[PDB]
Amino acid sequence: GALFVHRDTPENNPDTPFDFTPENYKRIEAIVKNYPEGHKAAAVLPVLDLAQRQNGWLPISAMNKVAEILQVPPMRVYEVATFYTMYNRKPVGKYHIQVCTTTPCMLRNSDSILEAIQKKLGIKVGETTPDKLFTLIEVECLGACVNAPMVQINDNYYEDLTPKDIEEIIDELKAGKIPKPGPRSGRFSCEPAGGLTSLTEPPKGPGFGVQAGL
Amino acid sequence: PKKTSFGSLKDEDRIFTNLYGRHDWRLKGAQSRGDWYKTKEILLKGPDWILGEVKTSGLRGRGGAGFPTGLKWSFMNKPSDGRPKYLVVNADEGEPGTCKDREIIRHDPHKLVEGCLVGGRAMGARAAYIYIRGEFYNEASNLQVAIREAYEAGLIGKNACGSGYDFDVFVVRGAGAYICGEETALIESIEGKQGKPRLKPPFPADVGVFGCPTTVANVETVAVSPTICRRGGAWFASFGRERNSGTKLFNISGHVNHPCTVEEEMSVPLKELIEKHAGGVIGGWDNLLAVIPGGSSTPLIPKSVCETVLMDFDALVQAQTGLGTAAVIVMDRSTDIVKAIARLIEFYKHESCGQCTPCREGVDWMNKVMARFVKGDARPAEIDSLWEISKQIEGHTICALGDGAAWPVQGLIRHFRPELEERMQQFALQHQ
Amino acid sequence: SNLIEVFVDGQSVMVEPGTTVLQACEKVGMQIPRFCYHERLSVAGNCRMCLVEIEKAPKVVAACAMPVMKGWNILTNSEKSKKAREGVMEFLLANHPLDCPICDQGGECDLQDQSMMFGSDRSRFLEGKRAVEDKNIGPLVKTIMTRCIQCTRCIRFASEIAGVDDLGTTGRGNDMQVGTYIEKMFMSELSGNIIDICPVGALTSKPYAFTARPWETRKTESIDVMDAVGSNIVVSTRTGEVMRILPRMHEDINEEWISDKTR
Amino acid sequence: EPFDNSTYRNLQHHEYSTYTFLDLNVELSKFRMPQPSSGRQSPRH
Ligand SMILES: Cc1cc2nc3c(=O)[nH]c(=O)nc-3n(C[C@H](O)[C@H](O)[C@H](O)COP(=O)(O)O)c2cc1C
Ligand code: SF4
Ligand code: SF4
Ligand code: SF4
Ligand code: FES
Ligand code: FES
Ligand SMILES: [K+]
Repeated sequence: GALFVHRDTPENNPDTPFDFTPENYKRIEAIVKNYPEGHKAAAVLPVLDLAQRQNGWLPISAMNKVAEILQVPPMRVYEVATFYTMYNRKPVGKYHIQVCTTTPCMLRNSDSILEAIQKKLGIKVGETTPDKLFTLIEVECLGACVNAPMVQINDNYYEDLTPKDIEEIIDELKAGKIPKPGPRSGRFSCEPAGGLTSLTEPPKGPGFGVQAGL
Repeated sequence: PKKTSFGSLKDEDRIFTNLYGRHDWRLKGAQSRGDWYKTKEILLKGPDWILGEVKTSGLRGRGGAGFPTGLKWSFMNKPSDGRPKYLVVNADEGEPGTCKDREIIRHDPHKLVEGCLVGGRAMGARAAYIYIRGEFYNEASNLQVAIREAYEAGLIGKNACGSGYDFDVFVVRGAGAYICGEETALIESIEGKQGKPRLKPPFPADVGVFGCPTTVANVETVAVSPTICRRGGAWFASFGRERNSGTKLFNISGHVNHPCTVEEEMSVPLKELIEKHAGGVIGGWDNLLAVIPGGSSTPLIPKSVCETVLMDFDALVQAQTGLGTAAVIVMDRSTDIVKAIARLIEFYKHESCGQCTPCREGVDWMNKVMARFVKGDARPAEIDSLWEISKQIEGHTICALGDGAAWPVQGLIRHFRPELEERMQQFALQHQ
Repeated sequence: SNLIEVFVDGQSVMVEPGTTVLQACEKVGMQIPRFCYHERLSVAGNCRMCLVEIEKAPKVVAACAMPVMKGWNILTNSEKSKKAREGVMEFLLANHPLDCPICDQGGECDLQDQSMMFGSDRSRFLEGKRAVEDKNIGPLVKTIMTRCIQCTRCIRFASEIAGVDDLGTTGRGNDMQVGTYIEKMFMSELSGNIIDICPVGALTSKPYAFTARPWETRKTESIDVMDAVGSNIVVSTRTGEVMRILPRMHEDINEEWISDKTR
Repeated sequence: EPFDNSTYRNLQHHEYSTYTFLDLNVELSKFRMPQPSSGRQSPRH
């Protein structure tokens, strides 16, 4: 669903307590400095992201605070928040389980991993665990297509996943231990699963086939 | 004289030497691998020289289009007009099947930084805005670590490499949108507004980010640009067919035994690349049903054509498809092609920015039609209806996402109309 | 000294450089169909109905934003342009709600008239239409947002002409809706003008709601007396009773807007 | 030294934090240079 109409709730209201930590303020001012003078609105997307990091989700009070700190009308902030997917306009769990289901990643049976998540957490797609730990939601391509069906958790990618490995990942997250980012089998990042079909000789050092003039 | 079987690229002549992170990705390892070497000479040679050697190299846009990189970059060789000039490196990487950009960012970021430097000098830009996607947080942090290393080393910043040039490389993070890969949509996303693409009566060379002239390139082309300057334009021109030169990062996935990413020369035989680098299709080449050459945008192609197809832009254009981003997606005989294409259309519907009518309304309609097709809830006439709808979408949208959503439907119809007909007949007989 | 010669259906027209294709066509007399283009607001180019064919060019250009160049021959009535118009209007009419008998825009709806002239006579849409929750913006403009075609003309009018930046969009795809997100009435002296701006019945005059039909009201031109600007208005009266006040274009007094105290 | 192609060394991304990107952007600002100014402090100004 994800209704794009903010209805005032006792938890999500303009009076909801929100602010920015002083270190977060310094990050905001650096981000603003990273843009040409007179176009401070260009910092809206990262600044809002900061409001996410120190709040998990984005309350409407954070929306208005971003508008104030960026001297931008609140409607533009609301628009950029509702448009982009990563901004969580509604409270979310600690571990956002995002499972890719596009064709390149579904072809290798991503549905098995999705069903393994559903069975392990007892949570259907689009809900949050009752203990507010995991939130299983479905996403489009996340960029790791050459890898087997991967899963994104908050900030970490986990590729080459097979139901058993993601069972380990989930119950390890339940125990507080962070799983090691990367494919959960063999291959480090993207090399051929069999061996190495290229880059076998040491790369040539400074100066190799350099044009004479240069 | 002229190579016939363009393929089997050698290890010596490879732009990226650290695909799989086998060597130090910091400044020390990059310098060990020939990166950041003799950059001052390229900087002082002159922007016209860099642009001319890029044209000589014959580099075509490796981001999804096929525009000559030399011509597009020389579009900015105009004199100053008071407004600053900006180079922007697209790292959205939202097209399904694409995996190259992530690998180069997280394994060879210094090549990317040197690419921004040399490109900005060639086009006179004052700073670079590498727009990485929001998901690639680790990749963005690695890129920024390399940026900090280069800044400390003095290669970039004030007096870049001692050549008197002043360049900056900001990395703006995305927020989870595939349409942000579009250059004008990327420009507005950087500018703070939503990722809706802009119409192009004005061009980025005239009006871009913040209104100042901007030029959007791809991660791969800017990454190879310093290597193009160092090794030489003719050295790049040697590889690949005519007008289709250079080496490309092919991302092989789908139903391949060993999906991977390889830096192979252009106009390569598809069968040979699938067999050697990827390990062949699961169940052998006979078990191959279809191949998507360059990502969701490029229409799929059947095995009969896949038998002998070179992997250059023109060869796939003759094959009623496109090279796109060199995203090989193989589907075996155990694949529901209707289901896969419907999933692609669902992805496009979920990623449409909704600005213009043909993409906002048309793509959703195609999604519903394909959803009915997967269950065969239709009649033979709606196949032609879907073809007409796809044609109406084509050439009528602000950006190319409408065409990139219409092309898979056209390819699926053109190569598997009997499959849809038979599935529809099975549903009709079952519903009796 | 700078006029460039452009062709419209073969006719040669002198146009000042920077003139868009739509204005060049208007010079001849042809009025390119449009929904998102208002001569007072900025150019948007999202409706895609101004898609016109340029000779020796295999791409239908957007006449609302494409500047003409020397030697162009705008084939307004070419088969390609007609097919483009038919396809775009099919896309527009796909998810539109069957509200013509209940919609006050009926009889003066741009969508209805352009469908009559530049559009097909049937539909090939055999699926379920969309529906959008209505939004409240005050006691003057009734909003039925399921009729919205997302031309973003109200947003541009609020941003530029009205100044207040409280209207905009939300979401993407087919679900991207035009509104205020949070509850906030669009309160301005020029608010009611959005009723004129909306080409469909999405934004309608609340006091006029369900009172008369456009084809039956007699229009009498007059001068506003509320303020001292003296805006020219059209009183639409039926059965010897005043029903609504519409703005009349003057380009000096009130452009084509009126205040809320006048409407 | 022996060109150990068999191991992966890009493990520095494992020990990254929530603010690592922005924090590493912060102290990178002092190596930047004066941004250009368009005149007015905002398009609305
Ligand atoms: C929907 C869409 C998505 C795109 N995504 C990307 C992308 O992820 N990366 C990219 O480099 N180019 C992408 N492009 C292409 C750019 O818009 C642009 O043409 C290109 O980056 C220009 O640089 P190039 O000539 O080096 O390819 C996309 C285009 C469209 C229409
Ligand atoms: S084609 Fe789709 S993504 Fe592109 S501008 Fe139109 S609605 Fe937006
Ligand atoms: S806006 Fe026009 S087409 Fe839509 S219901 Fe009203 S009269 Fe009919
Ligand atoms: S409400 Fe009316 S004016 Fe506003 S975008 Fe929708 S159709 Fe256009
Ligand atoms: S398809 Fe699963 S990551 Fe791109
Ligand atoms: S009028 Fe030109 S596209 Fe809307
Ligand atoms: K109206």
